[PDB]
Amino acid sequence: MVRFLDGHTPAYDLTYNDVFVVPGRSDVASRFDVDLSTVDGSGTTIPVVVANMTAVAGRRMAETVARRGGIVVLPQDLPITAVSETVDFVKSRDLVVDTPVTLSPEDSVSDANALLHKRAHGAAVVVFEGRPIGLVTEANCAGVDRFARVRDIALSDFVTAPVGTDPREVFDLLEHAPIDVAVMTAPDGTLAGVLTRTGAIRAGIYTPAVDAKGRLRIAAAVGINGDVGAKAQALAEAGADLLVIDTAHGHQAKMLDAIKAVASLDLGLPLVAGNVVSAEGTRDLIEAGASIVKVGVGPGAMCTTRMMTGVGRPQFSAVVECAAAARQLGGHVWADGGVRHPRDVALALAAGASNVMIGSWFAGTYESPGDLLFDRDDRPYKESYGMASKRAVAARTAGDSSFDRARKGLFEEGISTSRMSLDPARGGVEDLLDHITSGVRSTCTYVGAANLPELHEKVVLGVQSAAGFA
Amino acid sequence: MVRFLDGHTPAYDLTYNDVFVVPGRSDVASRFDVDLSTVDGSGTTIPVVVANMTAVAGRRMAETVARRGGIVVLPQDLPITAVSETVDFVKSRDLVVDTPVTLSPEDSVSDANALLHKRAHGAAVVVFEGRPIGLVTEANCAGVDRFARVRDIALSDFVTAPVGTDPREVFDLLEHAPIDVAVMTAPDGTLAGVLTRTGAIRAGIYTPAVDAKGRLRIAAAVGINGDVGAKAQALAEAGADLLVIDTAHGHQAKMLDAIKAVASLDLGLPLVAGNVVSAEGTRDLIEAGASIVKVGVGPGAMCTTRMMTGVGRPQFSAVVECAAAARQLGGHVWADGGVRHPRDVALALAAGASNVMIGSWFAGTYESPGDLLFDRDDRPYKESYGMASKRAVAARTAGDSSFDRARKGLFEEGISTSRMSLDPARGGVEDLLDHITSGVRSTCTYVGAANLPELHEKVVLGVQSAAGFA
Amino acid sequence: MVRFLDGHTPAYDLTYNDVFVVPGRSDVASRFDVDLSTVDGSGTTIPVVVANMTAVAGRRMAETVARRGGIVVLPQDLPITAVSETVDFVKSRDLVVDTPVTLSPEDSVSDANALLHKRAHGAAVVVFEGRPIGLVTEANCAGVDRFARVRDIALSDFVTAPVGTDPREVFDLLEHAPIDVAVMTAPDGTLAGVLTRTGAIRAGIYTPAVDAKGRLRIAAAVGINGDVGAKAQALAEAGADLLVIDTAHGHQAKMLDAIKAVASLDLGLPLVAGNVVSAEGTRDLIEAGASIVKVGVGPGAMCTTRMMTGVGRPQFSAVVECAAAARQLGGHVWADGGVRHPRDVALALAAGASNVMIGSWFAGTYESPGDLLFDRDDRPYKESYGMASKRAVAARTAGDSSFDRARKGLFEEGISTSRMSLDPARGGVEDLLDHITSGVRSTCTYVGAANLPELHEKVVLGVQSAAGFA
Amino acid sequence: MVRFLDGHTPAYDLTYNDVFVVPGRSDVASRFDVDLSTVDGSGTTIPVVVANMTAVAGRRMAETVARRGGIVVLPQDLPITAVSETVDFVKSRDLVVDTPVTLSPEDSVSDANALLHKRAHGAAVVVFEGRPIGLVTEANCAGVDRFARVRDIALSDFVTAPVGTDPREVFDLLEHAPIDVAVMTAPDGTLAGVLTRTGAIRAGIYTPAVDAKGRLRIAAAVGINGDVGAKAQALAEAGADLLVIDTAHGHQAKMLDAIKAVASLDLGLPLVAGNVVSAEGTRDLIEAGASIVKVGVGPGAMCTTRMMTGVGRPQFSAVVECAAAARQLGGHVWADGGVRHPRDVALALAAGASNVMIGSWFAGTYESPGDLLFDRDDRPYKESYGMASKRAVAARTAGDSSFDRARKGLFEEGISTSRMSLDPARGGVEDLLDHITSGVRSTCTYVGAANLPELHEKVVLGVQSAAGFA
Repeated sequence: MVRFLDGHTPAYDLTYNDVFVVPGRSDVASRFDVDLSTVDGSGTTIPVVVANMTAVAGRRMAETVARRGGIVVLPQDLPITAVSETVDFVKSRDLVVDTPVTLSPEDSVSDANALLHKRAHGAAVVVFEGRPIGLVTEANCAGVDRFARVRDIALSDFVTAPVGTDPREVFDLLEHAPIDVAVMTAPDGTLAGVLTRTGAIRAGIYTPAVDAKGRLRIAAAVGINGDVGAKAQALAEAGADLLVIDTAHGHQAKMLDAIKAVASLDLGLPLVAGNVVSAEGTRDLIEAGASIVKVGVGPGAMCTTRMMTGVGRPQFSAVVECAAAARQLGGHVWADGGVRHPRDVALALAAGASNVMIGSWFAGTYESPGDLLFDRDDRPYKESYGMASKRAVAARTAGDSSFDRARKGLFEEGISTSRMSLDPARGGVEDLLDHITSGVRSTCTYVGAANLPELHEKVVLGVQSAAGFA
Repeated sequence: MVRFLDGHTPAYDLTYNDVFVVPGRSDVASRFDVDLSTVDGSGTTIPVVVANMTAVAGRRMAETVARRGGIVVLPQDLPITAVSETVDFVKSRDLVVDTPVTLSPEDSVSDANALLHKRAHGAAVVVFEGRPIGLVTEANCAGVDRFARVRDIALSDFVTAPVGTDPREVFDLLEHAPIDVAVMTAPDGTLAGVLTRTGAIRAGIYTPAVDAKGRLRIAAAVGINGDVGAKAQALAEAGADLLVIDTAHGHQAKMLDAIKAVASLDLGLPLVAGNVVSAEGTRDLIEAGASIVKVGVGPGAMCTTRMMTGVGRPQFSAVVECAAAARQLGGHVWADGGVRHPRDVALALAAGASNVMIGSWFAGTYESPGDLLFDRDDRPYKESYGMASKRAVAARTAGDSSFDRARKGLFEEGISTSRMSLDPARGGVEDLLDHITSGVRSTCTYVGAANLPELHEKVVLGVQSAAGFA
Repeated sequence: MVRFLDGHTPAYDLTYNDVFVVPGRSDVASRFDVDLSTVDGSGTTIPVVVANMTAVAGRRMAETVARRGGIVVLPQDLPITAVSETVDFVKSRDLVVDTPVTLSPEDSVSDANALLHKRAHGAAVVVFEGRPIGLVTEANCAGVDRFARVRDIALSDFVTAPVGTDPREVFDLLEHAPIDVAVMTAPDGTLAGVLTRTGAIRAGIYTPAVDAKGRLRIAAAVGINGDVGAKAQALAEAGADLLVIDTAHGHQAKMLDAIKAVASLDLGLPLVAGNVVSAEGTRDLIEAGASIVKVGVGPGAMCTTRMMTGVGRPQFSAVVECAAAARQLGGHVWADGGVRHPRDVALALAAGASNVMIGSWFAGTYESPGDLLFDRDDRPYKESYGMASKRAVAARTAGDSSFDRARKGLFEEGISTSRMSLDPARGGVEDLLDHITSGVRSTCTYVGAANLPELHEKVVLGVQSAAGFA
Repeated sequence: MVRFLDGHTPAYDLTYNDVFVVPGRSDVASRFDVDLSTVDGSGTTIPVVVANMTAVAGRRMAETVARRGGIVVLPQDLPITAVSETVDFVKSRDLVVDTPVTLSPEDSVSDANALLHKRAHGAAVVVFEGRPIGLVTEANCAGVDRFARVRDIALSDFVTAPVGTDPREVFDLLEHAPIDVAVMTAPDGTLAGVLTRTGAIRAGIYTPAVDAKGRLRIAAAVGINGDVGAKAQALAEAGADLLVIDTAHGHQAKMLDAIKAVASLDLGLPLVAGNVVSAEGTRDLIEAGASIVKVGVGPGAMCTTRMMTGVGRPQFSAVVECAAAARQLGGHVWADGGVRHPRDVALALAAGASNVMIGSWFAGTYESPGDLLFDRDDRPYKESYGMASKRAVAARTAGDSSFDRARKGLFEEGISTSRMSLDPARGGVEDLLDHITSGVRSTCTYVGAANLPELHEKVVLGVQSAAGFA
């Protein structure tokens, strides 16, 4: 139970802007002494979970996030064949070495430039008959003709190492190298992958989230319509480690029926359901058979949902109430409030959530499946909720005649596309993960907690007026 | 009675920004299962009522809103002959087929272009000896000389159908048509009207608001000065289905006298009176003989009325108090707070109002009586409270000498003209009605209410601080 | 005592933005039935008092405000000879006819143009041997050479009338006149003054504030330093009807001594003292012998005083407390909070103040003593707290050596000059008085009060959160 | 204990924007009757203390602030030799005459121009064989060739006086001088220093803060890592009058150990420790042996610390609680909230703090160690937290291998450089000190306190809503 300062008993619900953490006595000497592992059974070693948004949940996203201890949920409308392919690709990745962008010496320079932005490494490795022959950077290919080929651009001077060497040794090798990328190769000499100098440190900081067979974890979502049981069984057979039953309004008859149908199969996977913002809804979802309840409905005071309907709840009070209700029954809750700062993750963990769902914030990253765009000032940006609308209408395309599609489409708003600018200092999602984990670790050291359960047990909170925001 | 979360007992009055709806358990599968019909005796099938503003309350407005289940109140100062003409025109319209813009082949192309914007259809039908001969669109007439005529512009290729055919068939016919407008014709072959492809769906979604004789409903307002009884009797004889006695300050001796005078005639129509913001005023207006009390005085914290006088009340608390007071006596209340988002309509219905009055928001539509204007960036806009001031001074023109007109005009502010921009995606008022009804239906599904009485009975509300708006 | 809605008991002090008036039952048919006369013994017929600011308190200001029922306080540092001259000039004015700008036919056209802006009439009357010979307008003199004279510009076609004729007749005469100014002349035929067509109505609306001898009233301020008794006696002998002892911090030993010294003389005039924001200070000032207590210290949350020192109080709570304390002893209070909207005057009167002090708001008027300036966009503006600083340092100039002047001047901020733009529709102060009185009368009709005592006795107030300002 | 108005019991923590001071009865005739001396044993005569920030804590800063009664804390990472040199330089300065910028006649004019901005005097004195030969101003050197020398620019007409003359006489001598700088010289005729005409008044207003030997006071900071005892002993031997043990999070085991280690040496100096925001932390720090507790953690609602971690406390409530806790044990507290207006200093003193720490606000001054920069509009500005980052990484440079430096540097944000513009009217820090002391003295006169203890004993405070900030 979250403790509050004496006399702090507001007559209203609290947002993240209404509360602050009071520093306690702390024995935690450094941020590295803090263990961020979660206990909700999701197997993540960091509290960050990536939302099942088409503009965010890519295969590159899944690999990169799972390697650092997070987990990514695949969108519900992805075809089962694509789901199986993505799961196999993710579970075939290495736990330490990142999968690089690779190029044959015959591809156009323009295609190489376009593919260069698909990863945070900033350099591609040219491959010939399965062997690496040179590196190519942005500045190298940028100064050549539009119709030039890769062959006469790559430079053969690059650092290389066998797989399995100590990442500290890779860091030492790259100290004076002109390029921050070392190529790791199998003992057969075939291309195995690349390590960035920062990646060697990250491999020591972050523990990968792996299943019982030592492969990277991944999750998949299901809709509340159709044969939910068959879809859940198919996804479980495809190798998904966790299932999310997602709808805009949990705590309705269809969700209870879907949760019962999925639980009857006894797949043995953790089952996530949401969203709800009340203790009664959390109790109903847990009794129906869900193990984890996803929390959050119309969180913002000026969000689309609340401006359309007036329905919602401030995130902090909802998370507190739902976490208390779930812990009463031995369940766990996920915060799905639309995190935008590390403060939100820290406060959600303090309120009692076991994990935090991050959505459009990760859209503005290289590893997101969307293509890179440039503004008038050539600043890189990506469109959140852009082409993904097609997938939504795909769920309508399988439905009835165009008459019913237009009838259902009458009471629907236009696409809420958003310009997510990429941070030049934090273009890669690993930088955002570093930012968030740094904030959480600092919060734990301020409270004096060695782990998240201690953070929830020992935190003290106070309430501030709006006048401090003037 | 509206229920509030435990401990939510503020020491102040609440606006729409101070409250939110908490989702309950819901059996409502879809938004189409929700019945939006009102019980206040006004006969509307949607809670939307259009305010008696000269810049909004047109005959096109009345027809279009009444066809979709709303109702429009005519301004108080309209002459009785114009009132009778408008009532006859509205009650001669068809319940399904919309009245199109029509042109003879001899009118100038410029006049056709000017008239094209008077409806949301975007195309006019050329008529000769009562028969349709072709369609004309914006792009067709835009590419021709300023002095060209309609004759040599119209194209004879258009879809046509007899009146009374299934709107689904009209939708099917228009699927591959180059123009989204089908011409419906009487069996005699004379022009009967047009259906837009969206109109065919809307005719299945919305039930028209009709009187006992099956004609579209309309209402008219009366002032509190002069012979109120004679004016009310004249308007009732003209065929108005509902009477609104309107003044800026209800709960005064003149309003009580006027309500008594109108009720003494026993016209049998519902009688609306306002505005008041207190339970005592609602009780007085109901006891005087009013059936419906219109609520709202200086709603906004920075409105003209409150900046001039400091008089007003936040809309939510006023609506709650007045609705409780009226339901104690078996009356009903209308919310006249100046709706700007569907959230306001939903919250007004939750507070206990039976209907909602919408004013200047509908000014920026094609069907509004004002003429279209274009900004420097050629964006379409209309002037709210523009030429309508003349009508106001018309009430002064019938009065005393210019000396008294200037004396009374000394303590009066200038005209509060406003630039209401037209939404390119929602240029027609039917799009705004779709927006509002979508918001209300979503609110009902979130609460789990099949109808508005259930919405008022089952809603749960919470209070938020201002800090969430930072 | 101000009544509040049930449960409205805030744990903080209230500003004007925190409160609203709730409309009561009202028998007041029209705004003209409301009597705005004050009972504090100041003799004003409207609650407006003009602050003793050098940039505002001019002789034109005093005449124009006193004619409409207000009163103006002369600055404390004005020399006694100038005070006597201004008092004689004000008390020699006519109660109905305004003193016009007059020109001899030999003055330069440029000087005529410069003097034209000194009054709201917009036209000057050329005088020769004490007789009027023609009118001159802005547009007439604007189209002529920079060195032209008045003689060959004036037009002899103007409306004229004897003094004492009914203002309604003057209104009738001016109805079709090309110029809105009628020249009133004594029976000897000498120039007596002018009436603007609006002035004829204002003369029927507003009752002038006159002393026992039927001359216009005026007040003068004294400082708390030096021989306060001698200065007060000199000002009383000069004919000032009311004395204001003013300092930035009332409720200090020097103020008590000064009030005792002035009261010992038994001049028989009302005595104003301030400022204080506490009941204890009001009691002390009244017991010392003051009849009226001026209320307000650092009213704004971001004013200079509060940003410098953190000292102040919200205006509404201070006025309520001080008015209650003063009425306990039979005194009265003046609100000196820096009015900027008519809402502030209405709320100050509702809280219990008998009069309201208006300062820099009136600076942006023609009748203010400052000269007209024009921005880059040629918009007219005036500098509040501009040259007046000299007068302040004049109080330092009479003091000690330049060493002490610099020593005292070390702990002083720079001049807080402000750009007060003139409203094109309200360039004259009479328009601002009309605005304020219209707001107050509307408030009285909403409450249902025929006079200010009834307004204080019957008003009901509520409290709103800050969320309504989002 | 701070007293609050009746009924003011908020359910939240208060910032400086939430509270105001209510004027009491006051016998303090003038601001000069107020004694600003502190009782915390730091020996300052004004409550201003300068933070140990590299961008602020310079030797010029230390001299100028100590001469006016303040004190400056040297950064923790400054080498001990530089600390000793700075302490000797500060303790060799004169108590009245300021150390001028001096130039030999052979230096380039460009170097003279660059050095001219290092002091607020605005003029340099050319020295030859230890004797003054002329003055040089900005305008003089600005109109000459880029390669010109000082020799042929200096003007020999300057005012001179022997050291020890009455500052009033120096003021009199400078009254009609063309240059506001008088050169004070030893009886041997060698250059001793300069007095600005304002400095002569300031020398009478401000009493210098001096140790038992009559030399200017200075303080030095220590880190919580390494051998804290050895560093403290070295700094005490170097002549530092006060020691500050500083870390971002006080109330942790390492701080308790460091305080115990420093107190065991029994150096006899006052010991400052922070930061904490709770009474428990203050009690722990005092019991460990600290004499003064520095208060403030994440003060702003949108500061970097709170946006990263959600950890902090509003400054007012924290200062009140910590001051009460410390006075219970006979300690004192310093407010380290990031002062930006004199209101903050006054409110911190009212809450119960004995001194106030001022940081980046003083960065935008001539005496700050940073170099002057000019914006596009040639406005002078300085970079707060610019090159100082190097010093931080210097603490990392002495550490482990580059691997550990990068590992620790992963969880660190970029430099928070800020553009601190220099006020043209307040370019020198003495002007800012005058501003702050004027605000504090005005607060004391409003409360009616002759000294800071009376200010804390007699102040009355009220609480305001956020609505006043609209």
